[PDB]
Amino acid sequence: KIVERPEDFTFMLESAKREATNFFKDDRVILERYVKRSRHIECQIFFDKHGRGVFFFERDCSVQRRYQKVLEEAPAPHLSMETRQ
Amino acid sequence: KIVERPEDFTFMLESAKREATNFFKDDRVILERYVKRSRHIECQIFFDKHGRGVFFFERDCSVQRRYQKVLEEAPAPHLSMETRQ
Repeated sequence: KIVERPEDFTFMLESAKREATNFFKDDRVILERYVKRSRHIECQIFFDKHGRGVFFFERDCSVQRRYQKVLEEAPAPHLSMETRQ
Repeated sequence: KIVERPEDFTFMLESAKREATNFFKDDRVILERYVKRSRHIECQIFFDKHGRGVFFFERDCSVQRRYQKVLEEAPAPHLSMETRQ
């Protein structure tokens, strides 16, 4: 129900119980954090066999259709240096 | 009342009317955007008299006591390059 508002106690249980109808499946319910927006990041890394390595620069794969990569950018635009670190 | 929740119509008017009590002043009320957090920024600039100039780097003055400057940092840490531009 896109219930991003905390202090919700009379609608979440009603929503779950109406979900259980016609979609009983297993009565077990799992709770997680809900994120409104999503942008994919993927840093690169490298390691020898003598205990020494160094991470490469980040990357972005926001654009993808049907789980197929389309176009990507190695420098994640709008990414603070400190974060990169 | 720190009313950051939109779709508020039965509490904002009650809050304003209870504010008017013992603090009538003028009945005119002004509405603005409310920001939860504040951090001060101040960019520098330079201009000749022959129509040509160039902005210097940003700055930060977050730390101040009783409107008195205490400690400041020219490179605003955690500031994306694009924003600087």
